[PDB]
Amino acid sequence: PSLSKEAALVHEALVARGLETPLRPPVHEMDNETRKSLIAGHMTEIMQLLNLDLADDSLMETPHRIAKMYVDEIFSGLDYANFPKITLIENKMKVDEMVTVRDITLTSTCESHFVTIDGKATVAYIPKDSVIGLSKINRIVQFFAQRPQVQERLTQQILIALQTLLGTNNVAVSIDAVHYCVKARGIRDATSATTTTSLGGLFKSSQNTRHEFLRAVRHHN
Amino acid sequence: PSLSKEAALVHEALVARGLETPLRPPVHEMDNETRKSLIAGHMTEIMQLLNLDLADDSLMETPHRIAKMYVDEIFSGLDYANFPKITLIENKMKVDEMVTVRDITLTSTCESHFVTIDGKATVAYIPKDSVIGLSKINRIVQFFAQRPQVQERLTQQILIALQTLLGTNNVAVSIDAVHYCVKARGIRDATSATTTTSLGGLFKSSQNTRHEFLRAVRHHN
Amino acid sequence: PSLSKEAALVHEALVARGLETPLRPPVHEMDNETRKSLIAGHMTEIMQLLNLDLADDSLMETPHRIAKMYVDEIFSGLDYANFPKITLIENKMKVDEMVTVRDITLTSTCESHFVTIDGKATVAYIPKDSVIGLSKINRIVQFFAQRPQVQERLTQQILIALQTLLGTNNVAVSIDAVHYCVKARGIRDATSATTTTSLGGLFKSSQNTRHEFLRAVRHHN
Amino acid sequence: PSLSKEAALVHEALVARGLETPLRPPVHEMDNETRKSLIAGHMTEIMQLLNLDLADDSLMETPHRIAKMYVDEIFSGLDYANFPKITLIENKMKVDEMVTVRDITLTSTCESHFVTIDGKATVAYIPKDSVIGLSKINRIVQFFAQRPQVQERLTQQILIALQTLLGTNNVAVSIDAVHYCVKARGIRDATSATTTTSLGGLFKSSQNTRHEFLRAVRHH
Amino acid sequence: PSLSKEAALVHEALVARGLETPLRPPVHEMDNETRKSLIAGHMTEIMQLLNLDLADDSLMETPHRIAKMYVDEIFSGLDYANFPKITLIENKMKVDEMVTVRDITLTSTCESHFVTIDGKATVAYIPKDSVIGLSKINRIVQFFAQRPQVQERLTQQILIALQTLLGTNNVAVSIDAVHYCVKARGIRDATSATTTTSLGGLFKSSQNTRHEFLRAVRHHN
Ligand SMILES: Nc1nc2c(ncn2[C@@H]2O[C@H](COP(=O)(O)OP(=O)(O)OP(=O)(O)O)[C@@H](O)[C@H]2O)c(=O)[nH]1
Ligand SMILES: Nc1nc2c(ncn2[C@@H]2O[C@H](COP(=O)(O)OP(=O)(O)OP(=O)(O)O)[C@@H](O)[C@H]2O)c(=O)[nH]1
Ligand SMILES: Nc1nc2c(ncn2[C@@H]2O[C@H](COP(=O)(O)OP(=O)(O)OP(=O)(O)O)[C@@H](O)[C@H]2O)c(=O)[nH]1
Ligand SMILES: Nc1nc2c(ncn2[C@@H]2O[C@H](COP(=O)(O)OP(=O)(O)OP(=O)(O)O)[C@@H](O)[C@H]2O)c(=O)[nH]1
Ligand SMILES: Nc1nc2c(ncn2[C@@H]2O[C@H](COP(=O)(O)OP(=O)(O)OP(=O)(O)O)[C@@H](O)[C@H]2O)c(=O)[nH]1
Repeated sequence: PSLSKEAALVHEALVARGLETPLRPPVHEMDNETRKSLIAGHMTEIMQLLNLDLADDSLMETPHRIAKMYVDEIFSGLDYANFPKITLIENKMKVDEMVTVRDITLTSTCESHFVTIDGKATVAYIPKDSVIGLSKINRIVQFFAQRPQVQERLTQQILIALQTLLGTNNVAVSIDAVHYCVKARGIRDATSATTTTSLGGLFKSSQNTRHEFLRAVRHHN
Repeated sequence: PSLSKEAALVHEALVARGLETPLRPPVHEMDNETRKSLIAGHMTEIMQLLNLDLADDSLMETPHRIAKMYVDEIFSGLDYANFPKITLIENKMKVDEMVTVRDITLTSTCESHFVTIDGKATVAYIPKDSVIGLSKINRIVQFFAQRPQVQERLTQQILIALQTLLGTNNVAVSIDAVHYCVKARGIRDATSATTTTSLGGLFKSSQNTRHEFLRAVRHHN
Repeated sequence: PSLSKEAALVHEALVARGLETPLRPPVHEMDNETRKSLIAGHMTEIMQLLNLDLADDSLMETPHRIAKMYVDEIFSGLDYANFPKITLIENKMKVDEMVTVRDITLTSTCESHFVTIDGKATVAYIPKDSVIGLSKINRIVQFFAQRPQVQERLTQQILIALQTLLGTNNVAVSIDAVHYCVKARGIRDATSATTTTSLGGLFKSSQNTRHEFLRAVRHHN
Repeated sequence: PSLSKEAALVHEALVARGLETPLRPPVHEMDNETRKSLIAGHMTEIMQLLNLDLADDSLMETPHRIAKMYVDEIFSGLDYANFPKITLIENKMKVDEMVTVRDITLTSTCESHFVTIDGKATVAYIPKDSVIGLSKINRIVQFFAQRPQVQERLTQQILIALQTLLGTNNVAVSIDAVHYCVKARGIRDATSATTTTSLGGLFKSSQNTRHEFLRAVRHH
Repeated sequence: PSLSKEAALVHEALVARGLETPLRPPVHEMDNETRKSLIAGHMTEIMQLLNLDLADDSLMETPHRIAKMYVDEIFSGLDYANFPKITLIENKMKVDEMVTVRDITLTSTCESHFVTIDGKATVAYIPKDSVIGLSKINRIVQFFAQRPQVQERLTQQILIALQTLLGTNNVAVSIDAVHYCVKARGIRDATSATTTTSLGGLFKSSQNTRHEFLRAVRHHN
């Protein structure tokens, strides 16, 4: 069993741009179940170096959990077998204005500290010959979010991907997020948020389409 | 009795653009009640295939209710007999400025999943010779909304129809909505909302008027 | 005694532009007492026609009240004897910028149904040689609001009237309202509202002045 | 001319533009206290003319209070002797951008009725050679605010005054107030609000500048 | 160990433009522990001049506290030894859009009164060749914040600092702050708040970019 068509096209598009999250050739396909078990073991070791009575009934299953989380959960975006099934319909309606999906739930991790990134994404595109099923947008945002990320790069990966799938450069992405690596640690700023945006096609070149999008960005409820 | 003048003008205009909901020739006028029974029955089979005790006094009816729902309420926009009675008045006031009606209660269904689309439409037009009855706008929005829809298309319909009835291309239609095929299902995003817009004449050609509309779009209470 | 210089020019200027309220020739001065009793006679008839019990000590005075409301209150704008005494001062301050009165309380009645129109109005003007008393801007708005109305014509009247008294076509009026003929019955839309605007002088010609005004709006219930 | 270099420069600058509150030459300097006793006396007459029991313990000291309020309080801005002390600091950091001060408490009185005008001001300027202390703006507003007023003029006085003190035209004033002569009286509009503004220099000419201020005006 | 490379460039950069906080070249040069004790000496004296009972088991440790606060806390920005360890990753993602960090906690003190300055800061920049770590921006802001400040000057320092550190003139800084030397005393304005902005590169020359920034400024939660 091997990958999908849309998946391939995207992946290549990001590679051709140096936007792919830093990875090393898989070499051999290590039995996934065996991958966790090894990691879980490593976690055990760290927790011990922290003097954590594993004999207890609560922390006992954590080493396992953390492994299952990294392997089959918050980093799934790393594997393209998880790329969402994409579907498009003929732009019969001749939609020549932008379609915007705002306040998309975006959950991620800052690759620097492996800590929570809680945010919101706002995506918009102007249909060329295809209108994409709304959910696919969300699904595409959450795919790239589930990986060790750098907001700036995440935003970018979302753009090129939508552009590749929709068949248009007229796509704009915008992520607004709270970094817990900045919040629950270090400088510990509890109020600040980070906003990153990637503007394609007209959203970049057209001064009209640009400010139409940015103006409708950053909403609450 | 056949139909209505406006209804026909509109149906035609939409067909001449390919904006009519993908319909098949009704062929023979099957008795309306005959359909609800058939559908009601089909629903019975469905529920039974879901192993549900139709014997129970509650589920017992449902097939009929779901039947009556499809045919008579949420899809009544499919039959132009339910087209709203259109009424105009000479623009003796010589209103050359735009008239806007916001936060219009739009209830709809996604043709992809036959699920609730909960939205709010904003409509604007610049009076040429006539001024439409305000509630009529609300009523047209709801007409096309009451069909298995696609927001991108729904917006287009509300524009064309309104342009036709008013006699001006200067009509703008914006729709903020929550999709439950995105929220209460699949990806299960609880916070996102889709926004589509369709601009006519000036609302498109004149950068001035265009934004005067877009700046006034999206409001709460 | 007859009327007032201002109420004259205003009414005159309104008929000239064909914006005045659709009134019939004068017929003959009917004693104000007479008209009220007369309307009550009809209200009594209408109530009996509804099967109410005017005997009831409560309803018993409604015919009399409704009459008083129509002639002495909610429609008193049809009578220019009610036109507010406009007072001004020389513009020795050389105020070449726009003055703005936002959120003016506007209570009106829709003529199509003789039902409550509840709104907020924003008025702005660039003082030429005279600076009008603030509350006057309020009264003038409420004068024309106490008439069976059409939001579109109402806005236009306010504009024309202020231009006449202020001596500048540089006035702007905007009205955001909820129509209970839309909300309380018929389509029964409980979330929508209508916004109408009339831009005069620079507020229309000067692209820059227009947005300064239009931008400063949206507040109410 | 009155009693201060800054105060004098301003008062002269406003008189030179017909913006000074309509005042009649003082002539002789009757004792301040002497006026309160006279005012109080007149009010006493009014309260009597209004069939009010001054004999009662409360309304008894009200004439004096009202008299006091007029002379030493709500109309304090009339006497430039009360002008705030202005202090600026050399613009060594060269701030070629606008500095904005918003939601500046403003309490005045309509000269039409002598009733509460409750507002909020927003001032912005572009430092030329000097930068002013922040509280000074707040103070300059409230100075011209403590006079029987007309919002449209109040805004004009604020603007000029500042321009002078800062030695620049690039100043901007925007007042957003509620007039109780319109709320607890007359048409009695409990919701309305008046927003006057006075743009100068670049806030008047330069389209870009002009709107940078207006977009950031009106804030809760 | 002298300072830090970036700490030095920045310092030098700030002295070149006369944006350094007015400081002297020590004359008598002494120990840090000695400095706190002398200040605490004076605080004790002031507190006695205020007839405060230093005997009270409470007020006793106050001079010593105020001493440690001025030397190791609220003014720690005066010593470049405290500068934040900056780190940048090569902008391989080629991010050519403005990354924005909003509502950054800013705790400062007014040099005119030694009273608290409570505000929020918004920083944005266009990544040229390198992408800085987010928290760092927060840090750079707070570094210049802990000094007897002038909001105007503080804004400029964050700007230059960031420009020099990121090696780009495309940086915009805006600070919204409440000065208790305005609020808690003197004129006592309980509602006012000063806003300052500093625009570099495209944020100044490019009107297009200049408004993208100024629009996404001043946010709540
Ligand atoms: N463009 C558009 N797409 C819509 C609309 N309503 C539902 N959709 C999308 O149509 C798609 C259903 O496509 P399928 O190929 O059957 O996939 P699916 O498993 O049903 O989709 P999800 O589970 O929702 O991702 C989804 O992407 C829905 O979100 C609508 O108004 N406009
Ligand atoms: N541009 C960017 N920076 C990020 C992102 N996630 C974390 N960072 C920054 O990367 C930096 C971590 O750099 P290091 O050199 O390891 O220093 P550190 O001790 O972690 O620094 P602090 O977090 O400030 O305590 C910090 O400045 C984080 O705020 C991200 O998505 N984008
Ligand atoms: N332009 C302006 N008008 C003001 C200002 N303050 C009070 N006014 C107006 O002065 C008028 C009072 O005029 P009068 O002739 O005494 O009549 P009135 O009985 O007070 O009328 P109403 O105020 O409408 O009740 C009103 O229109 C007030 O709103 C102000 O600062 N500017
Ligand atoms: N343009 C405008 N229309 C108004 C205004 N007030 C009421 N109307 C509209 O005038 C119409 C009354 O027209 P009719 O042909 O009698 O229809 P109706 O059955 O009474 O109205 P609905 O039940 O709402 O469809 C409605 O569409 C009202 O909403 C108003 O100020 N401006
Ligand atoms: N421009 C600026 N002024 C500031 C800042 N912080 C405090 N100030 C002002 O500096 C001034 C102190 O000037 P002084 O001449 O000593 O007056 P003062 O009696 O101490 O101050 P007030 O009692 O408030 O009038 C005040 O206007 C403060 O509000 C700041 O960051 N920028």
